[PDB]
Amino acid sequence: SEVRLAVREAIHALSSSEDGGHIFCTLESLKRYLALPREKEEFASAHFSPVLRCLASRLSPAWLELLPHGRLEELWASFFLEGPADQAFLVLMETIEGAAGPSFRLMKMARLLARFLREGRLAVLMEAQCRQQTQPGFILLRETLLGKVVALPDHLGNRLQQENLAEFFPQNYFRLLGEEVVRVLQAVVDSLQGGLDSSVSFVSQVLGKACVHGRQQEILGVLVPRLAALTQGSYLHQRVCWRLVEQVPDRAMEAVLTGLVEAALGPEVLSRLLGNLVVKNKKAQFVMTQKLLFLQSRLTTPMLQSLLGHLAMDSQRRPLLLQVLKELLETWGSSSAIRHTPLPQQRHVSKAVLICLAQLGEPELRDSRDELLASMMAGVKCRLDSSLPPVRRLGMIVAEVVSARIHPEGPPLKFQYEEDELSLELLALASPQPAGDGAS
Amino acid sequence: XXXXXXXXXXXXXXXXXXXXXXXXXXXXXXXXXXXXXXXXXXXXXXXXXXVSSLKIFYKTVSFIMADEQLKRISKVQAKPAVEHRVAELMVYREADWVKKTGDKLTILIKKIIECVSVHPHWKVRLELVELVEDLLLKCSQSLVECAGPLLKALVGLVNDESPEIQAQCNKVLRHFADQKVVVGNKALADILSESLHSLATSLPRLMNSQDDQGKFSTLSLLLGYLKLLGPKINFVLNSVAHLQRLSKALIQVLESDDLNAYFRFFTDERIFMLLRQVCQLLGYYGNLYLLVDHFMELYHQSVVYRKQAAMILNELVTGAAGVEDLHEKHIKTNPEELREIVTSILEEYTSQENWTICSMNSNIWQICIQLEGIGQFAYALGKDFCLLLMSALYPVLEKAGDQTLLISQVATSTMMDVCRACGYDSLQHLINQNSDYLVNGISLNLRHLALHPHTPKVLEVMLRNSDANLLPLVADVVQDVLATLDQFYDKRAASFVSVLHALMAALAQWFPDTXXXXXXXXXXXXXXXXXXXXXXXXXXXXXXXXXXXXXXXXXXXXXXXXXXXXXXXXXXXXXXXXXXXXXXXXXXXXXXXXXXXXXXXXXXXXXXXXXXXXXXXXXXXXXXXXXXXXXXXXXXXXXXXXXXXXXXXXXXXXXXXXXXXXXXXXXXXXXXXXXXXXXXXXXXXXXXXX
Repeated sequence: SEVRLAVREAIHALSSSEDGGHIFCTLESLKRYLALPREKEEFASAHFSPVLRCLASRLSPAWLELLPHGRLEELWASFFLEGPADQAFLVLMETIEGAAGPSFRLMKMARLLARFLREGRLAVLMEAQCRQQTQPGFILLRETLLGKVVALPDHLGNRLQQENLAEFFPQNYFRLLGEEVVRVLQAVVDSLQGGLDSSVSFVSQVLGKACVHGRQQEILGVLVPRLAALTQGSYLHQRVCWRLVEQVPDRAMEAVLTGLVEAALGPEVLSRLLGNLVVKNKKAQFVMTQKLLFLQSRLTTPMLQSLLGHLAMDSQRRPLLLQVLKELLETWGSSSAIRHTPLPQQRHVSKAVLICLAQLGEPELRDSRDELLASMMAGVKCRLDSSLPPVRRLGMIVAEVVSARIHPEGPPLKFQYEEDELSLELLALASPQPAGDGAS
Repeated sequence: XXXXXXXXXXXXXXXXXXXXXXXXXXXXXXXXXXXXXXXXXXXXXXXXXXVSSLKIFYKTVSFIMADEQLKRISKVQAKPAVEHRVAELMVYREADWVKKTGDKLTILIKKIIECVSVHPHWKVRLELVELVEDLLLKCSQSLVECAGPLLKALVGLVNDESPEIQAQCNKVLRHFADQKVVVGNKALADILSESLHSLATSLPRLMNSQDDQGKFSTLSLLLGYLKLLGPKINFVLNSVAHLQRLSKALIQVLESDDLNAYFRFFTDERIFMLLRQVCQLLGYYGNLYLLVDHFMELYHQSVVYRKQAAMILNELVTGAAGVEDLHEKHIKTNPEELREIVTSILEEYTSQENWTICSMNSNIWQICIQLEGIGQFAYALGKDFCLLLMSALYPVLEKAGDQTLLISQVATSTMMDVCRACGYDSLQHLINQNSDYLVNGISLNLRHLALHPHTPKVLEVMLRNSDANLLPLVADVVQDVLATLDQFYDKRAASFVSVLHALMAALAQWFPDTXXXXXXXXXXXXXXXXXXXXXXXXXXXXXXXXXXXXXXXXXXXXXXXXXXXXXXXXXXXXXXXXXXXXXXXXXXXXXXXXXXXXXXXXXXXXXXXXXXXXXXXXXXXXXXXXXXXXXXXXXXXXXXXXXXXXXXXXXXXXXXXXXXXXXXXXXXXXXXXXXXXXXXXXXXXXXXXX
């Protein structure tokens, strides 16, 4: 209670310096008590930031020598290295923004912040089981936490900034971030005290901004550790990783999925990590996966290979594969009907049609097949239009493919004897390997 | 013998109708004669036309013979034939309807008939009769088995919603297009309509780049054509070329004002066009996710394409609400998906909107359209806006600020909207509803989120507030707010906020109140402390207001308060500083002899100011406000004089100074009206009773 006055007295002593003994005693005493937390919260920030400012920006490079008995800088740091969780990082960032000089404590400030990160970087994540707060605060906190790299040399970018950032500028910092989210994930996993998802939610909000600017560092150096820490009977690990990939802020939901499928090992492990519902529970993910199917293509030879592979894998129990087949074929009939997209997307949706055509074995092989066959042949007839044979080429090859997997009896064999030897089926650009792929 | 030939033809048709062979096909030859004859009521007899293979061969002959038929229709389009229009139209209708069943290779005849129909499309509403005819013509044609020319025909069958009287016929026809005349499950008409709509949505970059009211024709064609595809647009949306072209088009049309419950901007100078456009974007309620996503993209893309996309998104969600009706065998969206979409769009809007004068009013347009968007979101999503109250409360409430008319008007409208949609009853009352959220939010903002101008939110929540029954909770935070720019007290955006909150608390405690005592005590304390600043008359204003409110039971606080205050004032006061004199007049509320001696020193100092109107009237009203027992100041005023005249402290001060008989001031110098000087009269009259 009365310590608040000491607090005043602290900032009094702190503002009435040159009294080496008094300041040493008051600072070491305050550190000693750095159960009621309310006044400890006002101390945790509303005394923390003033002492931080006035002891880092106000005092000249002579305080450290006022009492050089190896304790002044010690207590200086031990104020900012541990203690109150959140406001430390905040005031540190705000200062290093404001405190932008050539060098007064600049290098020492960097040493402070680094040595904080290096040991105990969680410091916020584990203490995320909070009730609720203001949203622009979250905004500033997370944006800083995820833009620190670029934020640093803005205030001072030079040879000194270079030697500061010639070992970990990128390629080590996000490596830290990834390591730390690994640690905190596994921590909240093995906790099993009370199901938080709060640290999970916060680190997902992290993953959000990380993905939307950081391009590809965390994918492998997360999933391979996630693969490992999930492969066992990992009830808590699997469930927490599910809830982590799930509640990713729907704002992006796309860079997350793009990276998560791009560098992933294979269809089985991708299907193991996401979750049976993560594609059939968050409709935004429906839209992401099947817009990647329809709209765009990124690498698509191994990439969409794996993506549709996981589509089928997950659909080991999802009767959603037939619906996506029908929609795919309908889009094929429309694109063959309407002034079409350029050839890249054409080959793209072609390969997609093939790979999804892999899975089969069911009733209804009466009418969907009729509409597909008729539309495709009627288009491919005139598709060349004395314009560009490749387009025509495309159709005829899927002709064989559809012939292979529409009703394998009778007339298709005639195709095998007519539209496979004297029907321009000679080029080897990308005809043979996808043809073989057609056999699932 | 013109009457003879007339009666002969008439009685011949009559004998036919009284009576009704391969060679009867030569009958059509006379129909050729009947096709270009004197034409009193000629074509009537033709009506004798109508396992029907005999009818089929007759129809072969009639397909060969419809040449003169179409020729006569074009003649009606050129020559008068002002009534035979319906005749020939029904003739062609019956003929072309008589044959599409089976075993009808007829591809040559098909192409010939398509040519003929394209020619006949040259008829459009000569009068009520021509429109009425073409209506049933399209009705019967499009309902036929299968062809490929109707791509043109059906087009005009949708744009026929522009007539003067027969509009009900076209509407009821489009109604009829439900299960028989379908977009439905006949891919041919669908793909032909898609091919049309593609060139359509590739033209509007140019079509609206010309004079007015001709664009309305094209946009109306567009809106109707979409109305055709009520459901089943995902069958044409899914193609990426479609979405790309349509989006890129619409981005340029919308980019000259707007109103509340959408209007476009430069180069769209008519308003009904804008209502039709917002009705056509609202037309999209087939699928949501694709649309909202592809348009959030266009928002994130650049700066010059933002406001357009914002207005788009507003129109799209409002359409997703649901107010007319289309083909009513389809399905509608879901409330939870609505929740997802609204959460996303609102989060992006809020986080993106918190801040070259051209660019300044550009940002003004940005924040305005985003506020209006929030309003529409409340309007459509009226009920389920309860899970996300605070997410909409905080942003615009903090935004309810500098721009009173535009920004704060749209704000107020949005808040009363969320009230009337969620039952919150006079948005001021919403502060009396859930408030601890606001309390803790403002607190933690000012406590950690320091470096950001969260200045006026406290003003909105305490000066424009409701009854102060919640200040007893706010007090400590108020106290904290007091200490806010009083612990470090080195920040411009914090000292300005301190002065602001000072004015606000002063006004509130003035009105709301009439605890508060010590509140005002520390208030005046900090205010007077900071008063030593530069260009801070707000300190004087707050001082005056508080002091006015602080004089009910101010036993000793006010005493030493005013002591130190007037001390610093005399230290400083040496042009609107007379407001402090008004504060002194406010001090005149309960001033005493201490204030008397203070005013005496004040008059002694002001004597240094010469005897030299605006300032004369200011000092006059200052003296006349209280005139606290002027004795030496009596002579000072004594050594035009409206105030000093109106003093009237006695009948001896100015009266002696009223012996001038001068030119100008003498007119008012002798203006004594009443004497009332009978004191000694009654004093002695006390000796006439007892």
